[PDB]
Amino acid sequence: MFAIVKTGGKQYRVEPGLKLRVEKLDAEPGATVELPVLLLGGEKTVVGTPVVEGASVVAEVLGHGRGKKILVSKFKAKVQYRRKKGHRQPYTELLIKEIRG
Amino acid sequence: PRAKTGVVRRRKHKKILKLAKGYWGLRSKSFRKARETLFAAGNYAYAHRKRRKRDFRRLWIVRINAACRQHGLNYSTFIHGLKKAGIEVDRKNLADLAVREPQVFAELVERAKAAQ
Amino acid sequence: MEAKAIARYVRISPRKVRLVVDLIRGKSLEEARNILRYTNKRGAYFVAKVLESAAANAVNNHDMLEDRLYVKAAYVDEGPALKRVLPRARGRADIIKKRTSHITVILGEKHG
Amino acid sequence: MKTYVPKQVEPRWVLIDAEGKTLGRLATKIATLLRGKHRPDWTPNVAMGDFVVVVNADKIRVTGKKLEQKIYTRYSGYPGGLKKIPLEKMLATHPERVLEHAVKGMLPKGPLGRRLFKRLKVYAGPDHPHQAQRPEKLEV
Amino acid sequence: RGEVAYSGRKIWPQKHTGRARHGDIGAPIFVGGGVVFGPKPRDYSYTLPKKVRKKGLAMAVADRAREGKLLLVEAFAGVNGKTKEFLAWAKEAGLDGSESVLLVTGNELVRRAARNLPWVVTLAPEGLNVYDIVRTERLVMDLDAWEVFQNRIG
Amino acid sequence: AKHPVPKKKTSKARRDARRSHHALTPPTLVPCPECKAMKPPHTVCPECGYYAGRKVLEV
RNA sequence: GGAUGACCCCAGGCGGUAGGGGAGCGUUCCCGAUGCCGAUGAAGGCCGACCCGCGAGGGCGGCUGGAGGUAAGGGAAGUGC
RNA sequence: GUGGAGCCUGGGAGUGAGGGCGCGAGCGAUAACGUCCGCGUCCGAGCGCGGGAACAACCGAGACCGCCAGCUAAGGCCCCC
RNA sequence: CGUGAGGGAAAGGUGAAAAGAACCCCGGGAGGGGAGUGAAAUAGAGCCUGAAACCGUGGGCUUACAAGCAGUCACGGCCCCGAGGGGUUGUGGCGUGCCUAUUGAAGCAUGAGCCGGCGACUCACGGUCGUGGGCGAGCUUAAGCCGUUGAGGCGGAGGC
Ligand SMILES: NC(=[NH2+])NCCC[C@H](N)C(=O)O
Ligand SMILES: [Mg+2]
Ligand SMILES: [Mg+2]
Ligand SMILES: [Mg+2]
Ligand SMILES: [Mg+2]
Ligand SMILES: [Mg+2]
Ligand SMILES: [Mg+2]
Ligand SMILES: [Mg+2]
Ligand SMILES: [Mg+2]
Ligand SMILES: [Mg+2]
Ligand SMILES: [Mg+2]
Ligand SMILES: [Mg+2]
Ligand SMILES: [Mg+2]
Ligand SMILES: [Mg+2]
Ligand SMILES: [Mg+2]
Ligand SMILES: [Mg+2]
Ligand SMILES: [Mg+2]
Ligand SMILES: [Mg+2]
Ligand SMILES: [Mg+2]
Ligand SMILES: [Mg+2]
Ligand SMILES: [Mg+2]
Ligand SMILES: [Mg+2]
Ligand SMILES: [Mg+2]
Ligand SMILES: [Mg+2]
Ligand SMILES: [Mg+2]
Ligand SMILES: [Mg+2]
Ligand SMILES: [Mg+2]
Ligand SMILES: [Mg+2]
Ligand SMILES: [Mg+2]
Ligand SMILES: [Mg+2]
Ligand SMILES: [Mg+2]
Ligand SMILES: [Mg+2]
Ligand SMILES: [Mg+2]
Ligand SMILES: [Mg+2]
Ligand SMILES: [Mg+2]
Ligand SMILES: [Mg+2]
Ligand SMILES: [Mg+2]
Ligand SMILES: [Mg+2]
Ligand SMILES: [Mg+2]
Ligand SMILES: [Mg+2]
Ligand SMILES: [Mg+2]
Ligand SMILES: [Mg+2]
Ligand SMILES: [Mg+2]
Ligand SMILES: [Mg+2]
Ligand SMILES: [Mg+2]
Ligand SMILES: [Mg+2]
Ligand SMILES: [Mg+2]
Ligand SMILES: [Mg+2]
Ligand SMILES: [Mg+2]
Ligand SMILES: [Mg+2]
Ligand SMILES: [Mg+2]
Ligand SMILES: [Mg+2]
Ligand SMILES: [Mg+2]
Ligand SMILES: [Mg+2]
Ligand SMILES: [Mg+2]
Ligand SMILES: [Mg+2]
Ligand SMILES: [Mg+2]
Ligand SMILES: [Mg+2]
Ligand SMILES: [Mg+2]
Ligand SMILES: [Mg+2]
Ligand SMILES: [Mg+2]
Ligand SMILES: [Mg+2]
Ligand SMILES: [Mg+2]
Ligand SMILES: [Mg+2]
Ligand SMILES: [Mg+2]
Ligand SMILES: [Mg+2]
Ligand SMILES: [Mg+2]
Ligand SMILES: [Mg+2]
Ligand SMILES: [Mg+2]
Ligand SMILES: [Mg+2]
Ligand SMILES: [Mg+2]
Ligand SMILES: [Mg+2]
Ligand SMILES: [Mg+2]
Ligand SMILES: [Mg+2]
Ligand SMILES: [Mg+2]
Ligand SMILES: [Mg+2]
Ligand SMILES: [Mg+2]
Ligand SMILES: [Mg+2]
Ligand SMILES: [Mg+2]
Ligand SMILES: [Mg+2]
Ligand SMILES: [Mg+2]
Ligand SMILES: [Mg+2]
Ligand SMILES: [Mg+2]
Ligand SMILES: [Mg+2]
Ligand SMILES: [Mg+2]
Ligand SMILES: [Mg+2]
Ligand SMILES: [Mg+2]
Ligand SMILES: [Mg+2]
Ligand SMILES: [Mg+2]
Ligand SMILES: [Mg+2]
Ligand SMILES: [Mg+2]
Ligand SMILES: [Mg+2]
Ligand SMILES: [Mg+2]
Ligand SMILES: [Mg+2]
Ligand SMILES: [Mg+2]
Ligand SMILES: [Mg+2]
Ligand SMILES: [Mg+2]
Ligand SMILES: [Mg+2]
Ligand SMILES: [Mg+2]
Ligand SMILES: [Mg+2]
Ligand SMILES: [Mg+2]
Ligand SMILES: [Mg+2]
Ligand SMILES: [Mg+2]
Ligand SMILES: [Mg+2]
Ligand SMILES: [Mg+2]
Ligand SMILES: [Mg+2]
Ligand SMILES: [Mg+2]
Ligand SMILES: [Mg+2]
Ligand SMILES: [Mg+2]
Ligand SMILES: [Mg+2]
Ligand SMILES: [Mg+2]
Ligand SMILES: [Mg+2]
Ligand SMILES: [Mg+2]
Ligand SMILES: [Mg+2]
Ligand SMILES: [Mg+2]
Ligand SMILES: [Mg+2]
Ligand SMILES: [Mg+2]
Ligand SMILES: [Mg+2]
Ligand SMILES: [Mg+2]
Ligand SMILES: [Mg+2]
Ligand SMILES: [Mg+2]
Ligand SMILES: [Mg+2]
Ligand SMILES: [Mg+2]
Ligand SMILES: [Mg+2]
Ligand SMILES: [Mg+2]
Ligand SMILES: [Mg+2]
Ligand SMILES: [Mg+2]
Ligand SMILES: [Mg+2]
Ligand SMILES: [Mg+2]
Ligand SMILES: [Mg+2]
Ligand SMILES: [Mg+2]
Ligand SMILES: [Mg+2]
Ligand SMILES: [Mg+2]
Ligand SMILES: [Mg+2]
Ligand SMILES: [Mg+2]
Ligand SMILES: [Mg+2]
Ligand SMILES: [Mg+2]
Ligand SMILES: [Mg+2]
Ligand SMILES: [Mg+2]
Ligand SMILES: [Mg+2]
Ligand SMILES: [Mg+2]
Ligand SMILES: [Mg+2]
Ligand SMILES: [Mg+2]
Ligand SMILES: [Mg+2]
Ligand SMILES: [Mg+2]
Ligand SMILES: [Mg+2]
Ligand SMILES: [Mg+2]
Ligand SMILES: [Mg+2]
Ligand SMILES: [Mg+2]
Ligand SMILES: [Mg+2]
Ligand SMILES: [Mg+2]
Ligand SMILES: [Mg+2]
Ligand SMILES: [Mg+2]
Ligand SMILES: [Mg+2]
Ligand SMILES: [Mg+2]
Ligand SMILES: [Mg+2]
Ligand SMILES: [Mg+2]
Ligand SMILES: [Mg+2]
Ligand SMILES: [Mg+2]
Ligand SMILES: [Mg+2]
Ligand SMILES: [Mg+2]
Ligand SMILES: [Mg+2]
Ligand SMILES: [Mg+2]
Ligand SMILES: [Mg+2]
Ligand SMILES: [Mg+2]
Ligand SMILES: [Mg+2]
Ligand SMILES: [Mg+2]
Ligand SMILES: [Mg+2]
Ligand SMILES: [Mg+2]
Ligand SMILES: [Mg+2]
Ligand SMILES: [Mg+2]
Ligand SMILES: [Mg+2]
Ligand SMILES: [Mg+2]
Ligand SMILES: [Mg+2]
Ligand SMILES: [Mg+2]
Ligand SMILES: [Mg+2]
Ligand SMILES: [Mg+2]
Ligand SMILES: [Mg+2]
Ligand SMILES: [Mg+2]
Ligand SMILES: [Mg+2]
Ligand SMILES: [Mg+2]
Ligand SMILES: [Mg+2]
Ligand SMILES: [Mg+2]
Ligand SMILES: [Mg+2]
Ligand SMILES: [Mg+2]
Ligand SMILES: [Mg+2]
Ligand SMILES: [Zn+2]
Repeated sequence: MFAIVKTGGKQYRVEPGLKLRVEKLDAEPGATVELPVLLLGGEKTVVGTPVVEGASVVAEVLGHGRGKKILVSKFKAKVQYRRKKGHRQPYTELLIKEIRG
Repeated sequence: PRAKTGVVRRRKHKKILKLAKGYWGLRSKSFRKARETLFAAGNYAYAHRKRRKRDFRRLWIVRINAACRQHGLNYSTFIHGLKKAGIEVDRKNLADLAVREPQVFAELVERAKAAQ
Repeated sequence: MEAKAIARYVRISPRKVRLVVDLIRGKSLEEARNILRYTNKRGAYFVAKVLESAAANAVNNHDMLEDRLYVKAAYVDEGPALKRVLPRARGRADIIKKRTSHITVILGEKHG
Repeated sequence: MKTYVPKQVEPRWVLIDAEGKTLGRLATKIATLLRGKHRPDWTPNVAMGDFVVVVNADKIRVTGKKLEQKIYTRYSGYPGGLKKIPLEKMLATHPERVLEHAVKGMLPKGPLGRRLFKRLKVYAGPDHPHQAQRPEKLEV
Repeated sequence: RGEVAYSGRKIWPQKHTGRARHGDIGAPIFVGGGVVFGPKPRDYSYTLPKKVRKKGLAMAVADRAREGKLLLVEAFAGVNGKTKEFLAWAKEAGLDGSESVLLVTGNELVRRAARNLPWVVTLAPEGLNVYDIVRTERLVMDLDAWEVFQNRIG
Repeated sequence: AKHPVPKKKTSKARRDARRSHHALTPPTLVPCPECKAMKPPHTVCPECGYYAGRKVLEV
């Protein structure tokens, strides 16, 4: 069984036992959360229009982090314009527990 | 009191030269050419972070198109059908289904054909 | 067990000697001797001296067998240049660099 | 999740009969086959389309007065070295080159594109020497 | 560039040498040339207002008074010039050297005995000043110095 | 003429590529049949003075 | 909101040359310092894929080095190529 | 009409070589990538982004940062694409 | 250097102590290899530290059908350190150096071979406005004098 869930304005195919980084969520580490399901597949196939009324994926919050730093660098020629920015994207790491059909 | 340069410029130049590791010739060896290369590289990375989102959408769409044509419709009919059926699986996941779950993608083609 | 010798501040241009050193790198002592004897370059005299010095060091100081010796590594480094004036036409003076070489030879033993 | 990238695949050998088909509208389909964009796992940076065998290339068709008025051109690098060969003459002398040229211009430039072009095998007359590959006959 | 030792000669012609143009070698662009806007001998003093100084003096003593760190004394018992004597007096006075002390007395003999101690700063009353007060954790004056202090802040 | 001059400094890569033809070839040497010393062919042996199987030279 | 930048919530602004304003980093030196860190290793050098910081930077670790360095908070400039 | 609106006082400027395009005229030849004014615009300073094969000023659109998510603009949807 | 008046450099550091390497070995010598000294000898006198350009030896990855402001985004291969990361780059996408000057520059307009070090908005007095304090119909001293020896005070002439 696999599900396509939606969190952080993005969609991911998840199965039980998957670890996944998503956009940060207000959930204590160790809390468990329920993600909405767009489509079920594997054994049976259920198609959301757009979301499946019963379905949910249960995920355990493993913790929150900050991604590896990206250098945002800006430069315009002949105008003495330079900008240096450090960006670290917050994230939440999830452990997918079960797909509740 | 006097405040000579001392250690300050060497340290500043070494930060730049370390970022330029791997560049060709004086672009990784000379502080001046390294910094000019880094200027371009920073603008490129910013521009290509943006451009990467488009590149991957093109690839999804091309793959989605080919999976569609195995079932006798084209991409643009398939997308319209999903819109009318209310399905909102995105192109990243449609392209993954097209390759990894051909049965599921076929049922999606079914829904799209039926919606019009 | 390695043995080495260095001739430092030899008054010859590095690029010239390196040509000769490249001839013997990785060669048995005896084959390097025959090569150096019939190399028509000034550098051969100098590489031959450093080579023989390393061989003597191997036998007399480091308990290695002469029959077992090969040129394990060898390289020429550049030393301080002697700067000299070269007068040209119309009152110009150029600087000639009479370059200088540190010649290293390292011998090891070819077991069996 | 990262996008699927295929491990290397056995290519598909394919056979197309050129007789009666319009030169340009046949070429775009061959180009698509060579790029492998009919395949759901298409990847832009590896050679993974079909091998395309074409027979009866001398029987390709063309509209208007192109037989007389379409000119192929070659530059030798020498003064006056521009050669102009009309389509008629090319068909009379190296007919397989009409389709090859039409297809090559529709493939990407660069190392991968030149590689894809080698996977196209064009033959005048009804026969090809690739039985060992057992090409699958295609209707396009 | 005017005070350096070199001549005012133009080192080479303006034009047609192929080098950058130059005048004399004392110009600050040259190694060994003059300094642009270097320090010159300078008077850093200024007349702080008298009322600010006077009122400053009172506040520095008042701050010590409010912490309980101000102690007045009538006399220094057996302090006749020797460090060991001022030490013995300080012990009973509660000054064990765990806190720095500003000792303000006109008794020259008492200043001589205390002054070598690392934790003591010694002043005659006419020298009371807020830097020295704020420098030290404790303030000790005899009643005579306490009085010339009062005359000053009035 | 008008004094040609290099337009750009030659790169380390292009300098050393031009030198890809500069390595020496070892001397051609054969053993002397009389004394087994290595020496150039078609020359009188410098170690024993023999050539064509006979003494030609004090050495 | 709470009550005075404690931090949170909602909303909106945030392309930029000449140029105006604001907040910071670092360098030399002084007070702090008759202190404190230092041969169980100062400064400087060479690394690092680690930590903090938007950034200038600051830590920490290994190697080198072998005798100096200097905090919170302030002060002054021969202060950053 | 609450807007990086307006008005008053005062501190600090920079600018006083503009340029393309549209429209209205003069000059020119109902010439000029011409020239000189007016209204507007953009570039200047948005040589950042999409389209126009490429291309400051034509069309689209005002780039705080990140995303392997979605909708559109001009322009496109035979292949290169 | 200049006939001359005159111009006018560069160049500091072994170690606590010379204990400055007897003697042997290759070499004509230079230089080195051992021995030995030293806490340390890439502190060995061409000596503290010992950056960078620049030169070389060894190793990993890579390269002889390929179009390039040299990077960047992606994926894959190999090597390395142990659902991760570092090195390398085959292919695919995108992509007109920096500075200056200009209406406008990748520009075939200026400057720069590369590296390291030196290198340009200050100071005094007066002015004007803002600002942190002191005192307020008042505010403030100057030169000096006394004290101190990194102690402050006195001094009202005068100024606003
Ligand atoms: N009574 C004194 N002023 N004592 C000061 C202590 C020592 C001071 N440096 C001096 O020269 O006197
Ligand atoms: Mg969400
Ligand atoms: Mg799993
Ligand atoms: Mg993320
Ligand atoms: Mg940068
Ligand atoms: Mg530029
Ligand atoms: Mg540019
Ligand atoms: Mg600039
Ligand atoms: Mg400009
Ligand atoms: Mg710039
Ligand atoms: Mg100093
Ligand atoms: Mg400086
Ligand atoms: Mg310095
Ligand atoms: Mg420096
Ligand atoms: Mg710098
Ligand atoms: Mg450094
Ligand atoms: Mg720095
Ligand atoms: Mg590289
Ligand atoms: Mg190079
Ligand atoms: Mg190179
Ligand atoms: Mg280098
Ligand atoms: Mg971006
Ligand atoms: Mg972009
Ligand atoms: Mg987009
Ligand atoms: Mg169809
Ligand atoms: Mg739609
Ligand atoms: Mg949709
Ligand atoms: Mg020869
Ligand atoms: Mg021997
Ligand atoms: Mg001369
Ligand atoms: Mg001359
Ligand atoms: Mg002459
Ligand atoms: Mg020379
Ligand atoms: Mg087809
Ligand atoms: Mg693509
Ligand atoms: Mg036709
Ligand atoms: Mg033929
Ligand atoms: Mg083409
Ligand atoms: Mg192209
Ligand atoms: Mg002068
Ligand atoms: Mg003078
Ligand atoms: Mg003078
Ligand atoms: Mg003089
Ligand atoms: Mg003079
Ligand atoms: Mg003069
Ligand atoms: Mg004069
Ligand atoms: Mg003069
Ligand atoms: Mg001139
Ligand atoms: Mg000249
Ligand atoms: Mg020149
Ligand atoms: Mg010059
Ligand atoms: Mg010059
Ligand atoms: Mg001149
Ligand atoms: Mg001058
Ligand atoms: Mg002068
Ligand atoms: Mg002078
Ligand atoms: Mg000088
Ligand atoms: Mg000087
Ligand atoms: Mg001097
Ligand atoms: Mg001097
Ligand atoms: Mg100066
Ligand atoms: Mg000056
Ligand atoms: Mg000056
Ligand atoms: Mg003075
Ligand atoms: Mg001042
Ligand atoms: Mg004064
Ligand atoms: Mg008064
Ligand atoms: Mg004392
Ligand atoms: Mg003292
Ligand atoms: Mg004290
Ligand atoms: Mg004192
Ligand atoms: Mg001539
Ligand atoms: Mg001529
Ligand atoms: Mg010529
Ligand atoms: Mg001539
Ligand atoms: Mg010439
Ligand atoms: Mg030239
Ligand atoms: Mg090389
Ligand atoms: Mg070359
Ligand atoms: Mg003999
Ligand atoms: Mg907010
Ligand atoms: Mg801004
Ligand atoms: Mg402000
Ligand atoms: Mg600071
Ligand atoms: Mg700070
Ligand atoms: Mg600094
Ligand atoms: Mg000082
Ligand atoms: Mg002190
Ligand atoms: Mg100290
Ligand atoms: Mg200690
Ligand atoms: Mg010790
Ligand atoms: Mg250590
Ligand atoms: Mg320091
Ligand atoms: Mg220091
Ligand atoms: Mg650091
Ligand atoms: Mg250190
Ligand atoms: Mg050590
Ligand atoms: Mg000391
Ligand atoms: Mg300090
Ligand atoms: Mg501080
Ligand atoms: Mg202070
Ligand atoms: Mg000063
Ligand atoms: Mg300066
Ligand atoms: Mg505004
Ligand atoms: Mg305004
Ligand atoms: Mg100002
Ligand atoms: Mg003005
Ligand atoms: Mg102006
Ligand atoms: Mg004017
Ligand atoms: Mg004007
Ligand atoms: Mg003009
Ligand atoms: Mg005008
Ligand atoms: Mg205007
Ligand atoms: Mg134009
Ligand atoms: Mg117009
Ligand atoms: Mg119109
Ligand atoms: Mg008009
Ligand atoms: Mg008119
Ligand atoms: Mg006409
Ligand atoms: Mg015009
Ligand atoms: Mg016109
Ligand atoms: Mg006109
Ligand atoms: Mg206009
Ligand atoms: Mg301008
Ligand atoms: Mg625009
Ligand atoms: Mg604008
Ligand atoms: Mg620009
Ligand atoms: Mg562009
Ligand atoms: Mg455009
Ligand atoms: Mg375009
Ligand atoms: Mg285009
Ligand atoms: Mg534009
Ligand atoms: Mg904006
Ligand atoms: Mg759409
Ligand atoms: Mg449209
Ligand atoms: Mg088109
Ligand atoms: Mg297409
Ligand atoms: Mg003369
Ligand atoms: Mg003379
Ligand atoms: Mg003179
Ligand atoms: Mg000197
Ligand atoms: Mg000495
Ligand atoms: Mg010493
Ligand atoms: Mg010795
Ligand atoms: Mg001897
Ligand atoms: Mg001898
Ligand atoms: Mg001998
Ligand atoms: Mg000797
Ligand atoms: Mg030796
Ligand atoms: Mg020992
Ligand atoms: Mg020890
Ligand atoms: Mg060392
Ligand atoms: Mg040392
Ligand atoms: Mg020392
Ligand atoms: Mg040293
Ligand atoms: Mg050295
Ligand atoms: Mg190598
Ligand atoms: Mg080819
Ligand atoms: Mg190849
Ligand atoms: Mg690329
Ligand atoms: Mg891709
Ligand atoms: Mg990897
Ligand atoms: Mg990679
Ligand atoms: Mg370019
Ligand atoms: Mg351009
Ligand atoms: Mg720059
Ligand atoms: Mg310039
Ligand atoms: Mg100009
Ligand atoms: Mg101009
Ligand atoms: Mg112009
Ligand atoms: Mg160019
Ligand atoms: Mg050029
Ligand atoms: Mg010119
Ligand atoms: Mg240029
Ligand atoms: Mg000019
Ligand atoms: Mg030059
Ligand atoms: Mg260089
Ligand atoms: Mg520099
Ligand atoms: Mg100023
Ligand atoms: Mg000054
Ligand atoms: Mg001033
Ligand atoms: Mg002022
Ligand atoms: Mg004021
Ligand atoms: Mg007052
Ligand atoms: Mg008041
Ligand atoms: Mg007056
Ligand atoms: Zn012989």
